[PDB]
Amino acid sequence: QCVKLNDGHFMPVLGFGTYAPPEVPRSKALEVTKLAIEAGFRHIDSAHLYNNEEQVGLAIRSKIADGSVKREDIFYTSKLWSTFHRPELVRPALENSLKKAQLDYVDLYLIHSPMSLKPGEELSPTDENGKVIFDIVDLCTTWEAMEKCKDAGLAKSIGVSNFNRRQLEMILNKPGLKYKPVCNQVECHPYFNRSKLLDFCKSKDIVLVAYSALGSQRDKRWVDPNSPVLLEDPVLCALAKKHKRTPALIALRYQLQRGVVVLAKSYNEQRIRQNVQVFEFQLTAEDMKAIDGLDRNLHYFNSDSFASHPNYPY
Ligand SMILES: NC(=O)c1ccc[n+]([C@@H]2O[C@H](COP(=O)([O-])OP(=O)(O)OC[C@H]3O[C@@H](n4cnc5c(N)ncnc54)[C@H](OP(=O)(O)O)[C@@H]3O)[C@@H](O)[C@H]2O)c1
Ligand SMILES: COc1cccc(NC(=O)c2ccccc2OCc2c(C)noc2C)c1
Repeated sequence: QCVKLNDGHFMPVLGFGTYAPPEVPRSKALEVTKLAIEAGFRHIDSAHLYNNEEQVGLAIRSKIADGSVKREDIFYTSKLWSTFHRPELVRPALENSLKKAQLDYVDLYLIHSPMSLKPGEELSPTDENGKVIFDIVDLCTTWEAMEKCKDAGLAKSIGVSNFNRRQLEMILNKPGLKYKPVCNQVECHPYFNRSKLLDFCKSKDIVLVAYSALGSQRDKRWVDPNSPVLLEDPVLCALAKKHKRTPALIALRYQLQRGVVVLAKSYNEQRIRQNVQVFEFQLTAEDMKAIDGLDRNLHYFNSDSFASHPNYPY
């Protein structure tokens, strides 16, 4: 069950989110990625930021060795972190990711964020006052380096993440653009449904990939605890009983029926296996409008620190 991208490649519409907080041991990412493939996941979403690409790569490698899957069956995504936006840093960053995951190519390589940060191996460079150090980079030059990564065959497709309409247009209107972004991976859920950005992306044949589709991990570092818990929403819960499903399954099915590729993170075997049941049932057009009405313009990631960044997408 895939969507054809604007470069001709195919992307499975349900993806496994691999991020876990640093308090979760790295061995779990290896275990649960195997479980995800066992359950039927084929789209696997990782990033240099996540400090798990070696474990995710080991799991893919293990499921190829036991004959469960072939490399051609797995859609693996990595992401260029914001400290490597400068063009000369892009290809070595991808090559590092490939070496850690022990893969010859990624199916998808993304610009993780438009907010460039100070170049270096430090993921969160902070000044003497503990403030994240920004960098200024022409993201069109970053994209040019991404296009060369596709030409070199190190990435089958290239796309962006956390871009707004204006930043997307910056790429689409770039003189001599060779490859359009195949996708824009953004926070998207019934409380933040991105209908405006989704309509724009559809008009440009760019796939919207939804993260925090299940309402985020509510990490204490970025999520206000008083924010609403998505999966406790009464409309989601009432729809779950109607269909004899779970609120999470409603949230995932919501995205599939509106043309959105949806990610789902779980480090729990039974919830991993439950999430692939999204293909078993179907919401009515009335159910969809009911979920459409839940929009709160609530993004679970906030930071007034990044609000000052020139490229802050919100
Ligand atoms: N490009 C970006 O900037 C960006 C940002 C954030 C995330 N992402 C990616 O998107 C992926 C998912 O987003 P997310 O990290 O915010 O997590 P999420 O998909 O919104 O899931 C949130 C929580 O829901 C739980 N869950 C999973 N299945 C469930 C089910 N059937 N019933 C009840 N609860 C369930 C999970 O807890 P359990 O683990 O206990 O099951 C999970 O922690 C991430 O892993 C990451 O790959 C990308
Ligand atoms: C070095 O640390 C940085 C620097 C910048 C941004 C972040 N972002 C986050 O911590 C984060 C945490 C949880 C969910 C989503 C998150 O960010 C999504 C996002 C948006 C929107 N724009 O860029 C990104 C990335 C972390």
